[PDB]
Amino acid sequence: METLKITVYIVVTFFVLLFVFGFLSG
Amino acid sequence: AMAEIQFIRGINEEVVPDVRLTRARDGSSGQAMFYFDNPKIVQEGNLEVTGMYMVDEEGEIVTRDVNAKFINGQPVAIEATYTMRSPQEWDRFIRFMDRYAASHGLGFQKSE
Amino acid sequence: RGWFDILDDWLKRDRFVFVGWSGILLFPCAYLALGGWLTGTTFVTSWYTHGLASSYLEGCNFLTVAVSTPANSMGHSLLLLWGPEAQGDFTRWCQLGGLWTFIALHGAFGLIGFMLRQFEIARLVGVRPYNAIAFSAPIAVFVSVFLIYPLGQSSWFFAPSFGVAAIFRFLLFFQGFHNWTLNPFHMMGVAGVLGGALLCAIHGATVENTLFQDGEGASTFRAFNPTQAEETYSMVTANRFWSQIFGIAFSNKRWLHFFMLFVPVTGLWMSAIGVVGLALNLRSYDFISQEIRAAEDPEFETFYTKNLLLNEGIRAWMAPQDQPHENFVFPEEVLPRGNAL
Amino acid sequence: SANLWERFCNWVTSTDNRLYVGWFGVIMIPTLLAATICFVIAFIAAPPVDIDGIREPVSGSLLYGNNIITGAVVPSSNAIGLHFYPIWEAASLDEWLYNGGPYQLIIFHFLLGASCYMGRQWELSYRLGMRPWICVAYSAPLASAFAVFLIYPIGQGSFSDGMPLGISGTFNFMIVFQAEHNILMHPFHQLGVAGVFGGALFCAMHGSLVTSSLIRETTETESANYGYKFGQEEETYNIVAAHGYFGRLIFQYASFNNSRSLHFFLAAWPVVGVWFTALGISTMAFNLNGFNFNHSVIDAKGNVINTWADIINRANLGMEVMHERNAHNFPLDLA
Amino acid sequence: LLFFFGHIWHGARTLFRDVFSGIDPELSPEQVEWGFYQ
Amino acid sequence: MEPNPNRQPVELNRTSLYLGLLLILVLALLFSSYFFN
Amino acid sequence: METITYVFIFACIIALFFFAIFFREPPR
Amino acid sequence: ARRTWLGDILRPLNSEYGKVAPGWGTTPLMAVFMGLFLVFLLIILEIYNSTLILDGVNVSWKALG
Amino acid sequence: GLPWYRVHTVLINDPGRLIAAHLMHTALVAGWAGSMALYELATFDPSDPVLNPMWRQGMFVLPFMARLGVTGSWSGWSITGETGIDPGFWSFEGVALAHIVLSGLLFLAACWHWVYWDLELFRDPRTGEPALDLPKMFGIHLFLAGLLCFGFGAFHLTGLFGPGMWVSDPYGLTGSVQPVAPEWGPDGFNPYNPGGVVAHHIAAGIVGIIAGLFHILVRPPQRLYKALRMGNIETVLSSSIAAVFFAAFVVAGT
Amino acid sequence: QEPVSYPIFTVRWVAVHTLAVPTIFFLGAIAAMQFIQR
Amino acid sequence: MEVNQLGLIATALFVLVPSVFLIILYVQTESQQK
Amino acid sequence: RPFSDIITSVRYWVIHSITIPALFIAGWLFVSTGLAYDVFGTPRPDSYYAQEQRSIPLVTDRFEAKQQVETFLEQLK
Ligand code: CLA
Ligand code: CLA
Ligand code: CLA
Ligand code: CLA
Ligand code: CLA
Ligand code: CLA
Ligand SMILES: C=Cc1c(C)c2cc3nc(c4c5[nH]c(cc6nc(cc1[nH]2)C(C)=C6CC)c(C)c5C(=O)[C@@H]4C(=O)OC)[C@@H](CCC(=O)OC/C=C(\C)CCC[C@@H](C)CCC[C@H](C)CCCC(C)C)[C@@H]3C
Ligand SMILES: CCCCCCCCCCCCCCCCCC(=O)OC[C@H](CO[C@@H]1O[C@H](CO)[C@H](O)[C@H](O)[C@H]1O)OC(=O)CCCCCCCCCCCCCCCCC
Ligand SMILES: CC1=C(/C=C/C(C)=C/C=C/C(C)=C/C=C/C=C(C)/C=C/C=C(C)/C=C/C2=C(C)CCCC2(C)C)C(C)(C)CCC1
Ligand SMILES: CC1=C(/C=C/C(C)=C/C=C/C(C)=C/C=C/C=C(C)/C=C/C=C(C)/C=C/C2=C(C)CCCC2(C)C)C(C)(C)CCC1
Ligand SMILES: CC1=C(/C=C/C(C)=C/C=C/C(C)=C/C=C/C=C(C)/C=C/C=C(C)/C=C/C2=C(C)CCCC2(C)C)C(C)(C)CCC1
Ligand SMILES: [Cl-]
Ligand SMILES: [Fe+3]
Ligand SMILES: [Mn+2]
Repeated sequence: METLKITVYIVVTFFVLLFVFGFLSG
Repeated sequence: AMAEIQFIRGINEEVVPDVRLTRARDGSSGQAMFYFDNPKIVQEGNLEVTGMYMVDEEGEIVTRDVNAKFINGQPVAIEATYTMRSPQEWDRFIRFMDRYAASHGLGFQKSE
Repeated sequence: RGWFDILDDWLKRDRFVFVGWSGILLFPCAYLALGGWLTGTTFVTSWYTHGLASSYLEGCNFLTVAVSTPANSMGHSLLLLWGPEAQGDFTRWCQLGGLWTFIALHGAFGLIGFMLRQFEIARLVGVRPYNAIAFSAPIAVFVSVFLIYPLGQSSWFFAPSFGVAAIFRFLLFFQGFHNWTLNPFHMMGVAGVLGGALLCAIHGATVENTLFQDGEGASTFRAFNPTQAEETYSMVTANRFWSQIFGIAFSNKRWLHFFMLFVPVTGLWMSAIGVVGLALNLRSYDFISQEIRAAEDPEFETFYTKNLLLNEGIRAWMAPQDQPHENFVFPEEVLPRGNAL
Repeated sequence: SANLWERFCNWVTSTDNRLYVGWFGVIMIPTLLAATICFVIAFIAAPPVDIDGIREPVSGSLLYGNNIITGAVVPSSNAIGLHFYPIWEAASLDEWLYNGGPYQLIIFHFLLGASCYMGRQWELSYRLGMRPWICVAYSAPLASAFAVFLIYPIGQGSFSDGMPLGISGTFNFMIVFQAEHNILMHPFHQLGVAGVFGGALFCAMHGSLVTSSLIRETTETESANYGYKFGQEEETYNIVAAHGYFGRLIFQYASFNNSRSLHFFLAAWPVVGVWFTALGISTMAFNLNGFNFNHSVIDAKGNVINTWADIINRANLGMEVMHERNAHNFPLDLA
Repeated sequence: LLFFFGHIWHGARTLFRDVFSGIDPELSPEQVEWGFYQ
Repeated sequence: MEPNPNRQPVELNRTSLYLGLLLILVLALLFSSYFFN
Repeated sequence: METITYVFIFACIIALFFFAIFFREPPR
Repeated sequence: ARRTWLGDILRPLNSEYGKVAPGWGTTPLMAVFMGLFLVFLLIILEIYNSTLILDGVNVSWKALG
Repeated sequence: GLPWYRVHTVLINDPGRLIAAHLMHTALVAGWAGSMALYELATFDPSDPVLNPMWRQGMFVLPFMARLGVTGSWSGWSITGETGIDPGFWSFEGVALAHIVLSGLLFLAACWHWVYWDLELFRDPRTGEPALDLPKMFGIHLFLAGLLCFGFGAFHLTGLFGPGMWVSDPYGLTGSVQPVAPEWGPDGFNPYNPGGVVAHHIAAGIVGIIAGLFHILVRPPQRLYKALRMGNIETVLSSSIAAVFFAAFVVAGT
Repeated sequence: QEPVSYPIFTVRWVAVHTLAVPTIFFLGAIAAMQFIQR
Repeated sequence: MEVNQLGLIATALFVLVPSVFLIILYVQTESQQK
Repeated sequence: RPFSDIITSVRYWVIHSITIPALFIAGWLFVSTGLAYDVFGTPRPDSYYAQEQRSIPLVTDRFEAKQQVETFLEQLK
């Protein structure tokens, strides 16, 4: 149940990282 | 001249159409399509089409059903149609057409 | 030529305002309809038909004036000035709500004259008259609410009055006594009207941003004002845009412009069908199954059951002064209240 | 072979695919997938939700004896307030579902997704070399989305006052909102209504005028694309009647005789209307209400003469006394 | 009420037959084409 | 006998079909709640 | 039997969505 | 087409098919019939709505029996 | 091709196929009436008409038969309140069987007119195109309507060769079908008086005979013809929808 | 076109003159209503 | 709660009858293409 | 004539600069001397009730409406 808390932090930072390392590659 | 086509009252058109005159079964009815290809009314002016006016010294005979053709936004040609349905209108039309075809030139063709 | 022909061609001159055969029905009727609203919302009272004040001479502002309806005892009366109620007295005629009918009937024939005007104008220029057909959605609404609905009620007193607060009242009235939000035909009206506003915004924006002549100067020399536009944008850039954003797009300009016509009109027509159904007080008020399930198990509770309690409230607390001719007196121990459940 | 980072970066930023996927899309897809999937499961089978903090829940699910017109996703309980309330903030799942967490999950995911949707519209327009500001038109529904799901709850201080996600839920919200803030007499909703009736009117008119004018259009079309000349014929004459009546006033109101402004006016009218009414609900969250006209007219003996606005205020009392169960002595309230 | 819309649509189609169609019914079918060219 | 010459084929394309089916299912979903009441 | 009808007709709408996007007419 | 025993009997009744009488013909007669009808409908409407009263007329379920 | 909402645009220039189509619709309507009558009869109960009348059992077509003179049943029951009568051939059941028989005949006759769609009569003898004579057609059909209006009033309503009509007392305690002689006074436009209805039918059938004779002998004026576009069968259609929706509002209201 | 002759009684003359005299009379009355003491 | 059989059949015919009309018209249109 | 030079002609000045105030002052006098309260039957600003009874007037008949409301007006109701 806090493994799920941990998991949600991990999997969403992963997506915003795709978005902004693509927006700087342009 | 003795015969003019105007779109606005007293504004002559210099660009001459070819006219296809088709005959509805034995002549007392028929219709003429006027074709102007790049006239001067599609490049300049803001005053409206109020109908195509065929004027001579028998009077004016006015007609509706004038269309435009556009290519990518530019109007390039005007098509108009006068549909007459009595022999009276037809001899009148032929008298007008006689005075027009003489005065802007030239021959008149027929095929059966 | 005969006098008829001379009259006919006088009426169809090119001039600033078009008179026409249709003009003869439109213009006097419109003037008298409109002008009656004005003269009445400035001077004419309703102290004798509802027990209210509703005009400027008495005190009121722009949102709270109205020309109000007749009393309930008048039945479905025409309310002629020469009728057997006024008897040729302009004062009583004003006092009995007689000019609500004047406004309503003259405005109805003004509507009729306008649609005929659209026909013969469109006949003159020789185009298809779709806009005359579109305009029968407003006629449907007008006649189903302002004429047919109280003709299913017992009097014109339950008709809406011409005024801002009076029709705000009509909204709350229908909410309370018919629960009009839960009627599928008004839902279809809401879908239609909102969809019209949706198409309107989307089309304007799409067209304004696919303009030709964004670079070198205008290679468009006409309009030709009666064409509206449609020449001034590229169908292919917009169609290509919306196929990727939304996954479907129009590829035919004529069908797009027909959809925009279909949507609000079928919308108004459906809500008209529903309200002519309310005129015989046949109401989709309740789901029978939900009522049974709530009776047998009283811990069941739904957003719907709340709406019913609220509407019970609207009726009970609004009735005595909205129907002051019934003489409702409710001792305060019989009214409904939250703290009493 | 082309270094998988560029294969990924090419495949995303491609304008050659069936549906565009953007850099905003990389955020739009999981948030919308969460919101949609949680909504389907919740509209069918969400357990009853205590929404007032009195331990009396409100049902909202098809399997619990509702139909779809009486169903809704029921907002979170009155004990939550503005608190963030994820799964791991509950110590078991059944108290999470009882407290109406699913609603909060849904509405946050949707709001994120909507902004990303607006963003992706701007991005494809930039990519195809189009003009921008189709998204500016789209900010009108986003604004009302914001007002009714985020701003109005923050002003009232709880996510239990937000609009339920349902049919009867939405109508219940409307009724209890009119009761306390009297919005019909608030001008910003009036500008909104004007925009919507006007939008429908101008939609109908534009459709009818164009659809009679057009005769035929044509373009040559090949085996995967469109042609070279988008051709159309339209009629180009008209009578002084319509020019003197309708034309003179649209050209005077545009303050331009160009008909370029027609579609411009077409876009602007509903959007602006809906902006102002979106302002209405926002400012009403801070307890600034619409008009009330009470005892506008009294006679000179000190007796009140009723107006058409007093009938409305009576119905406001009617709805309002039913919408407090809290005490008999509710003196001065909200907030 | 629905039949009222029916009247309006079908009256439209009667008075405007030549506008909904291309060819006025005041002419017979068309036979031999004459021109006029320069 | 001899053929009628006013006999004409009827056409219906796939996009119209999709709209029509969308119309059938969406009205059906709106009215099923009143058909069961 | 009622809940079944609701979810079935919805299932049909999303299948309609799928086909109208990935199996539409060619533009000719 | 075929010849029939009933077709040719009805043939005279369908062999005009477009003939007009010249001018306005009998239009004025139509007008005054149309005017009398307008008045007639107003009368029976106003009797029904009891803003026109005639003696020996009670617009009531009374006098059925 | 033809759109799905334009699949009856082929009878337009086809008199024979149109007569056949109209015949089909007539057949369906007659079939409907008959079968609905049987359905309601199988599910009716006249044991107690005083504490459960027929409009409480929700009978729709059964009152309409009772207004003009059916009042019995081949079972033997009456709705007057009586028990043990013989209404002859004409009971509720009788008219249902009659209607079903007429639907069958009409269905055969439609099929015939669609097979034999081309005959000398329907074609103009001057060019082989469909020709109608729309004024003469209105006159003849008007004369038939007038003949029927007059017969229905003078023989059935006054009960000179018919059963008459339903008469009542103002509080509905006892009503029955009886002969009713007309009323030509100013008390005949009182819709609470059956004599007015009979006088209307007598008088209006006579006006119909006269107008029907008129419209056979007189050709339309030139101006009205070319204005109102006569000879176009789609003119008759607009006009007839107008009359019909007027008539609808008046029946709903009364 | 539409050249000017147009004496005193014309269509546009009566159009401005059946919307002019009651509006200015009503502003004359709406004005005096403000200075009522009730 | 109540479960109408009549409601079941009412929805059933409301979604089956026009839809089969629609798909028949499509499937006989496509065979006119060759 | 057009409405683009219609209030620039000497005609506009010479007539309207006198008829406008005349009918405006007529519209003032209509309310200022209380004639409107008698023409449309508006009740005076302290004649909404009699002193006889404090009930509101409502006409409960349509063919005796005239003398009923005359009876209300008699007592200043
Ligand atoms: C020019 C258009 C026009 C039209 C179409 C109408 C129409 C109408 N007016 Mg009217 N009116 C007009 C101009 C017009 N008016 C003007 C300029 C004035 C001021 C003088 C009035 C003054 C006025 C008053 C004072 C009243 C109306 C009212 C009414 C109507 C209300 C409803 C009702 O009961 O009708 C009933 C039907 C009628 C009144 C129509 C009678 C029709 C006639 C005369 C037909 C005759 C045909 C022909 C000549 C007969 C030939 C016979 C011969 C061959 C033997 C009716 C719809 C009444 C109203 O609002 O009541 C609520 C009312 O009291 N109007
Ligand atoms: C008489 C008619 C009438 C009319 C025309 C209106 C009109 C309006 N009212 Mg209403 N109202 C009325 C009577 C009326 N009202 C009455 C009588 C009451 C009193 C009970 C109210 C109470 C009322 C309230 C309380 C509210 C309104 C609001 C609104 C408006 C807001 C703008 C809008 O449309 O946002 C529509 C709003 C949206 C949020 C829609 C956009 C949704 C998004 C972005 C969805 C996109 C994703 C989608 C679901 C996925 C699609 C997928 C699919 C294609 C596959 C609109 C102006 C609302 C407002 O101002 O909102 C800000 C609001 O709060 N009204
Ligand atoms: C929130 C969204 C919303 C929306 C989008 C709508 C939308 C609609 N509602 Mg509404 N409604 C809502 C919520 C909503 N409602 C709620 C929550 C309530 C509370 C119960 C209501 C209560 C309600 C009622 C009570 C009614 C509607 C009706 C309608 C519709 C009828 C069409 C119309 O606008 O006619 C509006 C009016 C017209 C079209 C007539 C206009 C006529 C003209 C031509 C006026 C011209 C005047 C001009 C000055 C003349 C100039 C002359 C000069 C040139 C000489 C429309 C579909 C109406 C309906 O169903 O009618 C069938 C109706 O009676 N609704
Ligand atoms: C009174 C008799 C009547 C007659 C003889 C016609 C005949 C015609 N109409 Mg019309 N129509 C009528 C009434 C009538 N209509 C009414 C009352 C309305 C208003 C609601 C319309 C609205 C209308 C429009 C708007 C159009 C037509 C068109 C057509 C013609 C095209 C071919 C066709 O039949 O399509 C046949 C098929 C359909 C129109 C669709 C049928 C499927 C539907 C929607 C109904 C399903 C069954 C129904 C609900 C069962 C109950 C019926 C009830 C009476 C018992 C045909 C000439 C079209 C036309 O002129 O084409 C040239 C066109 O565009 N009609
Ligand atoms: C790009 C896609 C995307 C995005 C942007 C989000 C964003 C969000 N999700 Mg999420 N989600 C996604 C995909 C996504 N999700 C997918 C695919 C799944 C399935 C696995 C989920 C499952 C999911 C669950 C189960 C929940 C959310 C919730 C939420 C948020 C709700 C708003 C809120 O109140 O935040 C408040 C939060 C903040 C203001 C800050 C968040 C801080 C972050 C993300 C990281 C914390 C880092 C940590 C402290 C240090 C490093 C730790 C190390 C182990 C890495 C958060 C913003 C929650 C929600 O709505 O609850 C009601 C919730 O419970 N999401
Ligand atoms: C001896 C001469 C004579 C007499 C005594 C009568 C007597 C009668 N005629 Mg008449 N009539 C005659 C000769 C005569 N006629 C002749 C020679 C003609 C010309 C051929 C006519 C033309 C004629 C017509 C056209 C009509 C009658 C009708 C009637 C009456 C029908 C009974 C009824 O229900 O009326 C009560 C009904 C009325 C008084 C109708 C009033 C008109 C309107 C439009 C009412 C609509 C009300 C409302 C708006 C609808 C709301 C609906 C909403 C709630 C949903 C009355 C008995 C009327 C009828 O059919 O009635 C059913 C009708 O409209 N007659
Ligand atoms: C309340 C909403 C609403 C209003 C106010 C309205 C108003 C109008 N619509 C018109 C047209 C249209 N409306 C259309 C579609 C629609 N109209 C809709 C909704 C409305 N439409 C909707 C939703 C649609 C979409 C389907 C079309 C397609 C047209 C037009 O083509 C037409 C136009 O010209 O637009 C520019 C104009 C007709 C002008 C005219 O000559 O009237 C003549 C009317 C007369 C003489 C009498 C009207 C009735 C009277 C006297 C009584 C009503 C009450 C009074 C006005 C008193 C004041 C009332 C208070 C409540 C303020 C007018 C501006
Ligand atoms: C009485 C017992 C017997 C009954 C038996 C018969 C049953 C009746 C069957 C027929 C029923 C009518 C058919 C209607 C469907 C077909 C429509 C159609 O083909 O249109 C297409 C038709 C004709 O379209 C024409 O098609 C032609 C080729 O056939 C060409 O392509 C023409 O160019 C094109 O114009 O147009 C219309 O009908 C216009 C209106 C279309 C309405 C669609 C509405 C939008 C989609 C649904 C709503 C989605 C929004 C929902 C929002 C929900 C939010 C919760
Ligand atoms: C009823 C009747 C009648 C008739 C009458 C009439 C027709 C009347 C008219 C009336 C009118 C017709 C009136 C008018 C009015 C007006 C008004 C009411 C106005 C208002 C105002 C305005 C519009 C403006 C405003 C403004 C603005 C806009 C801006 C700023 C400034 C100001 C504020 C000033 C008769 C005889 C038959 C008899 C019987 C009854
Ligand atoms: C849904 C609906 C509707 C509609 C419906 C319909 C439209 C129906 C129809 C129905 C019908 C329409 C039916 C009918 C039936 C019929 C029948 C039942 C018949 C039968 C017959 C027979 C069987 C015959 C036989 C024969 C022959 C052929 C020959 C010789 C003789 C005999 C008799 C043997 C309405 C709108 C109302 C409303 C809403 C809902
Ligand atoms: C050979 C052939 C065929 C067949 C044919 C047939 C055999 C038919 C039939 C048909 C029919 C089968 C018809 C019928 C007709 C008639 C009728 C249908 C009549 C009836 C009558 C009645 C009903 C009357 C009544 C009345 C009146 C009107 C008036 C007064 C008195 C009374 C009431 C008595 C077909 C198609 C397959 C094709 C192939 C070949
Ligand atoms: Cl509540
Ligand atoms: Fe457009
Ligand atoms: Mn609250």
